[PDB]
Amino acid sequence: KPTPQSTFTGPIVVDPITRIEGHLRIMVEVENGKVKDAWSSSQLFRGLEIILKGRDPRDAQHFTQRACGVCTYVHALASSRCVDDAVKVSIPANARMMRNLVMASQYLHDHLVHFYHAHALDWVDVTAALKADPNKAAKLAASIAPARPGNSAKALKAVQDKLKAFVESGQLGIFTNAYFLGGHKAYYLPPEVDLIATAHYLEALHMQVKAASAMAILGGKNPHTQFTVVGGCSNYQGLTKDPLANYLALSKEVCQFVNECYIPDLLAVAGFYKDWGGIGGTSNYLAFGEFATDDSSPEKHLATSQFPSGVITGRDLGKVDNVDLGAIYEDVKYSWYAPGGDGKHPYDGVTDPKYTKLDDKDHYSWMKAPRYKGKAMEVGPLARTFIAYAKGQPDFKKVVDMVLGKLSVPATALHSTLGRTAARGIETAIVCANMEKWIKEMADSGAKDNTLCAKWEMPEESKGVGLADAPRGALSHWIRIKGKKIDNFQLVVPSTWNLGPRGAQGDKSPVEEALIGTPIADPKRPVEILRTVHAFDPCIACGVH
Amino acid sequence: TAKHRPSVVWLHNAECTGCTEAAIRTIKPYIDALILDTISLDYQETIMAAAGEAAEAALHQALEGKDGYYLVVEGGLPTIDGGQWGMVAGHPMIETTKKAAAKAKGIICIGTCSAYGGVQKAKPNPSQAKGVSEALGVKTINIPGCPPNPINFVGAVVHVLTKGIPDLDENGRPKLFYGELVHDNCPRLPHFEASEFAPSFDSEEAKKGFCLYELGCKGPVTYNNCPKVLFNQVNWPVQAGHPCLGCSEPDFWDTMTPFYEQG
Ligand SMILES: *S(=O)(=O)N1CCOCC1
Ligand code: SF4
Ligand code: SF4
Ligand code: FCO
Ligand code: F3S
Ligand SMILES: [Mg+2]
Ligand code: NI
Ligand SMILES: [S]
Repeated sequence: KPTPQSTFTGPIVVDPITRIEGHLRIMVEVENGKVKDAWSSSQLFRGLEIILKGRDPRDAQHFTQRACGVCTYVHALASSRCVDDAVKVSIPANARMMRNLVMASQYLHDHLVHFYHAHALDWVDVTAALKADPNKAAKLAASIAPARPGNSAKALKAVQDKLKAFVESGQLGIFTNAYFLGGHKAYYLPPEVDLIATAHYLEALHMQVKAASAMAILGGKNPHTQFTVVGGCSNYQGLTKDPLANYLALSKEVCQFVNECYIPDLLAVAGFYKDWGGIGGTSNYLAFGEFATDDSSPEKHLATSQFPSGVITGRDLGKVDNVDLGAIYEDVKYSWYAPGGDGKHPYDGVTDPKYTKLDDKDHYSWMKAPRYKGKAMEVGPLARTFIAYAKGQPDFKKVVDMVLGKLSVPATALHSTLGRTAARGIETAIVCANMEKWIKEMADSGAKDNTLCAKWEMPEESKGVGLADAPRGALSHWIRIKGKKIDNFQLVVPSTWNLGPRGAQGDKSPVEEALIGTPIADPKRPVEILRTVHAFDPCIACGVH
Repeated sequence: TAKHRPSVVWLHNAECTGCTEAAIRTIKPYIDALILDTISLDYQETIMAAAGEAAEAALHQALEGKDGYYLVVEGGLPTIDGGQWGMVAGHPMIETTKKAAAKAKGIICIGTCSAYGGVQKAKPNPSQAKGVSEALGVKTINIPGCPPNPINFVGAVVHVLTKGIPDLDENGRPKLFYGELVHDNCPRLPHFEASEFAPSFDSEEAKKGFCLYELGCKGPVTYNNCPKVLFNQVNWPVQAGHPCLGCSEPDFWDTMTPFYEQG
């Protein structure tokens, strides 16, 4: 039962970090098998904020959507909220509903793919699945999840046979040099659990197609939706009966998979890795909220989000503070930007690239370092979960307590890599639990009202902010309009908060802090680093833009 | 038995990963079938198990394979400051792509970024991003769009592996998918011909499904198959009431903007 840990003392660099979006280099210093220092070094700059200068504010959302195609949609949404605020238009109720449903669909797609296709390979030894007894696996699956044909011995055996043929082919493809090949002490699961998870990994590749089709009924296409406009949305067809019936049907299929496969697999894995409830914790959490009933202003978004906004500091769940948008700023001291850029509120943001050299610990990332009232903030599912749980949000109370009871852990165990992973599933289940209600709301509204875009006029000079809680956390886009054109456009993105470098005072970002204390069983195959990094669900294209 | 599926090396340069995402939306075949039965996907950062030096070792193993390999490139090549603003494993993206391109059996650029330069090349182009052919002077099979339909990318891959190089237009795009204007297949075409346009998004004309040309639609100047095949088996932008941006055209970020006007 002790967590495996070598005596290794020395540096470890992992570049590329695979099974994330974008280009990340992690450096750590290790002593006696535990990480003692860490650096999160983002390795690509594109410069979308620069590109936007002088352009038509209506065009922003089309450019900024291309910050990232994994969290597709969310930047189009934040830019649309931002320009709607800058032009002082309140979007119609139907547009709020449609925009928020597309966000919900995104959460379902994104979190399912993350757990199975990005994160699972850190916990699941796929090759060990070939050793499982498929009948024992079927019996176990029947004890831990709803009855389903894909969990039958016949179905699990068919998976095993496909995998066996692939491994024996001599071309391991995406499994080439996997850390679990040949056995790895940090991989704990029984073969039968590996087989169940692997079967679901393959099913999830098909289910994510359906999740994206649902999203596209309202969004136009996925990736990169095309249904938002200044003042609301363009998709009148998405208010109508047959499309919404198809959207519900697909969403119910996806949610059945969440409830039958994702949550039971997540809890099974969590049960074997309970030690990871004591690894990878941070202390401060931020959310702008999402799923608001009033999106007529940023303040109303913060106040009326059904996944609430807030700030937690020092792990204190007894108090959630209101978000003060004026208190957000970004540092560049440890980033690849010109000196003189520290302490900038995003309305005053500056994006002046200045590269030094690889592994310069004075300047080691293309991400800025966002800070709040001087503190680093973790954003994302765990932040949302703690904020909602602390406030007594009834769906989060119910589903969190379900998980705490199943694992026999307190809420404090969620301040961890296991907790971060768990929270992602908790909120996916909650989104699923709300889809029928949200869809009915929109269907009934669209049947009685086809207002979808409000009238508006471009101001000569203005400013605005668009807030969203994207799958990875608190997203904000900030515009200064002058001469009816973009004078400044700043993105501050969730992976910027989580995976940026140190701030002006030398203070580690959330991922850097979380990596301190990571045990390393085998320094040549440092899966433990991946477990924590992947738990934050990094997106470097998002983070740097 | 000695077995071999054709090796594919997939590189990610200055990209948003939306092209990888589009590719996994394939249903003919689904992505699992493609990678288990049709190709050997030997390097792919977004989904591969190995990380770090183990991933770099997997790349080198693929590049040195005696059977050769096909190269898929996602993203533009950031060239400023010696290529250093885009690096993997401590190497400039332009260097790795140049090396992989030199020995590839064929090169498929997935997306407008790898084909033509894409979003990061848009003015003022901070990183001096270039398309693959632009940077390297090599001919590529371009599957553009932002992102392309999986039908077009997977169709091209399967064509290359079974038939040969498909007939390409002057922008390097397979005519099979890119031979027709979006507009020529748009269901709003009868409105266009009758000069029946939506003047604004809130207008009754928009509600009625009138043509979106006055709102900036670039369908008339954009080669793609969007209305014919749809996305996600359910929709495409104009069916969702929004104009085409021109996203399969080279340099569209600069040639098709402002998006809501006819510039
Ligand atoms: S537009 O320029 O009027 N237009 C109409 C027909 O074809 C291309 C462009
Ligand atoms: S072509 Fe578009 S979707 Fe593909 S990598 Fe480039 S920005 Fe992303
Ligand atoms: S909506 Fe666009 S593609 Fe369709 S007919 Fe009008 S201009 Fe052509
Ligand atoms: N979710 C997401 Fe992408 C990141 N980080 C954004 O915004
Ligand atoms: S924006 Fe692109 S996806 Fe098709 S509809 Fe126009 S070419
Ligand atoms: Mg920024
Ligand atoms: Ni992203
Ligand atoms: S190969």
